Amino acid sequence: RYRPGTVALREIRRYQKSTELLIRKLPFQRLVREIAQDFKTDLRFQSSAVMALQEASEAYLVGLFEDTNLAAIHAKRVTIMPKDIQLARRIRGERA
Amino acid sequence: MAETLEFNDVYQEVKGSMNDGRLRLSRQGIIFKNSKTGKVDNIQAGELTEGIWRRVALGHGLKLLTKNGHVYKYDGFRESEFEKLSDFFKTHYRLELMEKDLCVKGWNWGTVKFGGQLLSFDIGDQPVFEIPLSNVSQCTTGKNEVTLEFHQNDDAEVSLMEVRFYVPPTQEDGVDPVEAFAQNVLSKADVICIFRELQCLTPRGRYDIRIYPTFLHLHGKTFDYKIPYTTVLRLFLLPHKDQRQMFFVISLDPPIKQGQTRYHFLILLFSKDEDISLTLNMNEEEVEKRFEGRLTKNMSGSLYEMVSRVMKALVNRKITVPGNFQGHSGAQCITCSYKASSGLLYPLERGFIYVHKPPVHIRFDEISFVNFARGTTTTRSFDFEIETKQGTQYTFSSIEREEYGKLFDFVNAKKLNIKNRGL
Amino acid sequence: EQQIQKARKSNVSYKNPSLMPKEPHIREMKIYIDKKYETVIMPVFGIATPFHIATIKNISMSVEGDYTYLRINFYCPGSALGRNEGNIFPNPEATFVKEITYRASNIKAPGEQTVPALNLQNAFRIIKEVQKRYKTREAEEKEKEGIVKQ
DNA sequence: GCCAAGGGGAAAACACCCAAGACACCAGGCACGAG
DNA sequence: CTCGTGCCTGGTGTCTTGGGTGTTTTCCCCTTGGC
Repeated sequence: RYRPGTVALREIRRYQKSTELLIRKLPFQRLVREIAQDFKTDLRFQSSAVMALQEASEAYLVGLFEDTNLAAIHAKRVTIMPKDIQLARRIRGERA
Repeated sequence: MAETLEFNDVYQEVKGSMNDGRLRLSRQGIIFKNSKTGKVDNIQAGELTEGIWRRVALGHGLKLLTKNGHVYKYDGFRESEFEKLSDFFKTHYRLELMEKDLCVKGWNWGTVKFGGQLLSFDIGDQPVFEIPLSNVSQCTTGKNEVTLEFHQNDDAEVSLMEVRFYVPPTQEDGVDPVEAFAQNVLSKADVICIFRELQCLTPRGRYDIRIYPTFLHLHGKTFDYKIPYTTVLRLFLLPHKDQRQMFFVISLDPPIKQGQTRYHFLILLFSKDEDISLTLNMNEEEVEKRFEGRLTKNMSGSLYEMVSRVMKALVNRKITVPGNFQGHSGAQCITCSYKASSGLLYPLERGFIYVHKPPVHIRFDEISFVNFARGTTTTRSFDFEIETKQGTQYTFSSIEREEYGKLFDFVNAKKLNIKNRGL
Repeated sequence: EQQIQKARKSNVSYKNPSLMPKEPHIREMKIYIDKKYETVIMPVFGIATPFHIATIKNISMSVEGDYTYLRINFYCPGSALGRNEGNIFPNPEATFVKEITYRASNIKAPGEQTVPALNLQNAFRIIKEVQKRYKTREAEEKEKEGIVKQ
């Protein structure tokens, strides 16, 4: 089927050699500034630092979802429930 | 034919109840000596509009419609008596015992016709059954649903107390069929409060609490239960560790018998931002009278705060809340496991409660002794042992080293006997 | 190559008002079950009204102080949850009897052959029996069709 | 004969599997928002 | 400037608990026995 929706989205899988940030950059940048502000004022954020955080977090959250999926799968569940995130975090030991 | 015909096995249906009587058809009209009331009901040929012969509880019946809008059902005639009845009917009433057959196909789909007082529900043009609208004593509406509650006519037999109709939204007309249908019913009807859409963890499901004078009728999607306020041992308000939800607990004694299974608790889960509005079908004098001005007949706000206050009154139990226990993680409970599941252990100010299934409560008075075993999280993590004076033992597994100190500080503050305290 | 077809039938309790039973409960204002016709007969405001068990979704019962309440839930739009057969009904825009709730006191009244609540307790029990038996015979046909005779 | 100890039987408390259903999630669609 | 975010609806599907197994353990019945 040559029609739209088919061609682009189909090929976008192959056009997507790109590494588009999944969280909206400005919505996120504002949160960075916000949490940054939550820590300390006068903090200039270089867009590079904003990108560094954004990209790390997206992959990182995807990473968290890898474990969360496992744990859902572990419990014979498809839908993840926060208990899975928690399980994952506890097991990773990546807790504050 | 006689100028009047007398019988003793016939009956009449009124306000959710069937009533026998000595029916006396006459040149003037139908005169029925009701034996339940002793009353003589006389309906003249001039008041009538239609007569129908069809099945009822005691076999077959005679249905009579008056110009007055009042529609009367009669029962107890045997289907074999037809000739005696209709011959006289045609002679004096100029009317016949017409075949408006009940639809014995046993389906639930049909059509609703406001034939005066007698609302007919019909599969096509055959009424499955019909209800005299005057029988409705209370009425309420919900999305696509019409609720008919009949008079609590305690003088009736196995009585159809509630019937509900599901009304599909109309495709041809944009006007709301529920309001339109509801008002049409109410145009013949004779009409405490409902906390709608309550998220219960125990029993699991969403229920509508129809409050009543001495009980709350926890109306559900298949089952329903009435909990007499007398049975509630305690009320607890437990802040969820997520800091976004609250568990409201109602200790039940007796437990509701969920089929074979039974619950010593009622557990509700509500979000801290799950706002609602409540209206009491009571007078403000009565609201003030029973609630000392702490509440009003109409209020809106967070369901947890609001519900805690409303039920605190109907059952009088005080809202139980955790003490100054707030973990290293700040939550007023501890992540744990009991049996084949995980839940929350709450260090109450005067006891311990394991939140969610299996729900369990502990009082410091029931504890014989406890201990913080070398746990399952780190070599310095802990698991908590409990044995009751009843010899019944409970143990909560898998808890961080961080929560060891807080529970360690807490139990010493509660001064309870710890197995390793003699160390 | 091409696609696959299907067919369906209506849940008729009785072909005509004369074929429907005249059982003692019906006379006695008692909720009744006709197992031979997979049908429940109930006194609907003095009217002996049948309902084929295939229309009943499930049931519940409650004791409400001095009374026993038997609640009968039926298949209708929105209640027929989970099935992709939303609007199972041959006429889904028709109004539907969503449910029926009967009450009877828990206490035997003067002259009765059975406690008012005893009729509800037996109808409640027998409905689950006939219903599960029907559900099972129905489930057979779903699993049975599509098998080559070995 | 009165009074007591032992083996055994039927059962209860537990960790686990199988079935049902309801809500709560994504999918679908019309609309407002700010990148 | 208009794609992205969102309020609303229906459905599912999929997570929960009920029904159930049989294993590890106790309290109880049955009967013989000793002072």
